[PDB]
Amino acid sequence: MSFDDEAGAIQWFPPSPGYWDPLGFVADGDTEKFSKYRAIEIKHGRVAMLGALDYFIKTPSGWHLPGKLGDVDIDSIPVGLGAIKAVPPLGWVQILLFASALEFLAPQKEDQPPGAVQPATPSFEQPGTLEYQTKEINNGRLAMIALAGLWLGELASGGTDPIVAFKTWVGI
Amino acid sequence: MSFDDEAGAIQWFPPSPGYWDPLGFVADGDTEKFSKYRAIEIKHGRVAMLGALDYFIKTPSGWHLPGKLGDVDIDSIPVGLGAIKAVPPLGWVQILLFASALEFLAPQKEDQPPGAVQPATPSFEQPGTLEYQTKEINNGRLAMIALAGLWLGELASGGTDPIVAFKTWVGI
Amino acid sequence: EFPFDDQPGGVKWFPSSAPYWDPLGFTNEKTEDEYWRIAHGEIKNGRLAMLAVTHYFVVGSGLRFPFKFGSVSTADVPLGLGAIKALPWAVWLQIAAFCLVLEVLTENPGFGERVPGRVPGNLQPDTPSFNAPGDLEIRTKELNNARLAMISIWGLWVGEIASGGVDPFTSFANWLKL
Amino acid sequence: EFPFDDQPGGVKWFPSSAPYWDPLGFTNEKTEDEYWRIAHGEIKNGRLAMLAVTHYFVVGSGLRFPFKFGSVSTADVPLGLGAIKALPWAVWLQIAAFCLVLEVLTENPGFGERVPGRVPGNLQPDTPSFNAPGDLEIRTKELNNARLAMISIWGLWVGEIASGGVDPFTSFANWLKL
Ligand SMILES: CC(/C=C/C=C(C)/C=C/[C@@]12O[C@]1(C)C[C@@H](O)CC2(C)C)=C\C=C\C=C(C)\C=C\C=C(C)\C=C\[C@@]12O[C@]1(C)C[C@@H](O)CC2(C)C
Repeated sequence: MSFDDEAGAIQWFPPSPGYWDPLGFVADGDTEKFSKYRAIEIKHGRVAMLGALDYFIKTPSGWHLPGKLGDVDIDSIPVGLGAIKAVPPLGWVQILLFASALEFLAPQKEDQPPGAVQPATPSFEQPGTLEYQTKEINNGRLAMIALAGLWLGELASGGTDPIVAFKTWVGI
Repeated sequence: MSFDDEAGAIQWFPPSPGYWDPLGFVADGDTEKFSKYRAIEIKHGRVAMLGALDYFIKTPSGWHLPGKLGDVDIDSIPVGLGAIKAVPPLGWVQILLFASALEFLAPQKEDQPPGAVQPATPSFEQPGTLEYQTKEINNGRLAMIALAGLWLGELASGGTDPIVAFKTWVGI
Repeated sequence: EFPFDDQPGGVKWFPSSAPYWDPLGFTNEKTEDEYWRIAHGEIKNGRLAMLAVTHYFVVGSGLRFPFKFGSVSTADVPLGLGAIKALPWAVWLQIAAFCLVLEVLTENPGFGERVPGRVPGNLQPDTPSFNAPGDLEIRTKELNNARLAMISIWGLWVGEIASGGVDPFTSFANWLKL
Repeated sequence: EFPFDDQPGGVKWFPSSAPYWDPLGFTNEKTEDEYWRIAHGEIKNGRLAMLAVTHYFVVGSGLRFPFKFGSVSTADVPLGLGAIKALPWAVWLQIAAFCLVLEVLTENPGFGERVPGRVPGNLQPDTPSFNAPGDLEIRTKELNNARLAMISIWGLWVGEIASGGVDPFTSFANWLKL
């Protein structure tokens, strides 16, 4: 149960516990359930970081790849969930196959720390300092929350652009 | 000649001497001529700091005391050397008398460090840390240069407002 | 015995009066930590009030930064309570967030309670540039100015409402027939 | 012997070639400190060129900060050498002053010369956040990108003059018939 010194452990206040887990998911201190949960959290955060980069490289700048994606206009592909059906099914299949191949080629080994899935090479540092592990986990949490709130909020507003909605909300 | 560790000692470059004195005014290391020179520099810098505050509390804000200064309109008193004749001679005499009384009441004692002329009291720290002594000397040097360049430059430009002249010079 | 007579802020009205003012006995039977927290809260409330009244003094003199918060400029933000709704809520949120950041950086051990070796109100992180503690006289001066500011900010608020929105300095001049 | 074969940046054209390229023998009979300063200068020139070409890439993609330097906005500052006179001289002076501040903060011992224990180009102040030295491979990658940037910034300059002011990317597309 030595989760106070783990990466991404948030102590809200000085009297607060060393980490945050109000539902007691790792209250026993399994040290193996926690490793699985941290691998899951890291993977979710990295996927969401890539998704947020996709969202914020497109709007409000309007940038997109020129041309067509298999008889489909790229400028006709929206930003957000509306692009799920706009993108051709074959393109989604290819992207899913690429991600599946990445998972197969770079799986999680029990000897390596959770999230250290990149194959070992001198160029790529692993597992990094605890400061950088915490930074990765925190930016991943932010991207996770951000994409959840993009999806829930694009449906609620009827499809408003997230940048336009934020500008209206904060008056800029 | 231990002037490398004195306050306001500027080493331009790592290979440069510890302090700056190209004319060799304290090259012998009198330690008494240097103290007199530092008292002079400190007094000049503090007077110039007050003068710069006067200059920059008036322009471009336009602030001045309301009313008249002995049958002379305060709004008719310019900013700069043109105020030397605009201000009544009696007012200048009173200001000079105030400064002379300050000098008489707070002279430089040989037991105290140079510039430590304020009478001893628990409220007023003396002589301050070397960091604050250096800060005082540096801001005083800046105010000294600034008022010299205000006077030489108000005559050269024919009386242009210093803020207006600077804005024209840099383009703002 | 007056246990808190060694703390700054004690006002002695008369030579025969108590060393500090406490008619309702708010400090009776209070330990060192309880009075420490009360004094800490006094200093924080007073510093906040001093900053607020300084805002009133600076803006009421006509001075304003050339800031443009979205579609609202500083010239469209009234002096007084009317700035609560006129200023965009995002600016208010960011100011509150800055205050929270300062609280995090200055109350990390204490969380508003006593930190051993630190007097109440000594919140600036230790550094040679900032002569932090000071003597009792300067601490009492800060406390008295803070109390004056707390009185004055509420005098501004209740008094802007009573006057119906009259400028505080204009109202002061009118009441004094200046 | 090749005394500087343990330094990054050595390009080996052929398996039978010298470990690093120096046809004119600029490194012959040079001590450790002399080559150290030469490599330090190479790294600084290359980093400056990388920043310059990154400016060209960012501005040429249409991206611009909403900055207003006096009466001149970023949309009125041309991409290329024409920005030398179009941008106000005060902005140029402030950029040079920022570079001088960085030089003061990073060359305080060395003044551009060797500092014991530091490889050439290791100018970032030591901190756990910044993994400063790196291995020889990443250092060679930085050096090669820097050399490419030094070639490319001069290709931009000489080539904007030759084309008569044609946009570098438009000129590149036209020359490639894109
Ligand atoms: C610049 C200056 C001195 C500069 C000296 C320098 C650089 C010396 C350099 C060197 O010696 C060293 C260090 C070491 C040597 O080896 C080499 C040299 C090179 C020799 C002093 C200014 C000193 C400047 C001073 C004291 C200024 C005082 C200003 C006052 C009183 C202003 C008053 C008013 O402006 C108001 C406020 C309002 C207006 O309306 C009316 C008036 C009256 C105009």
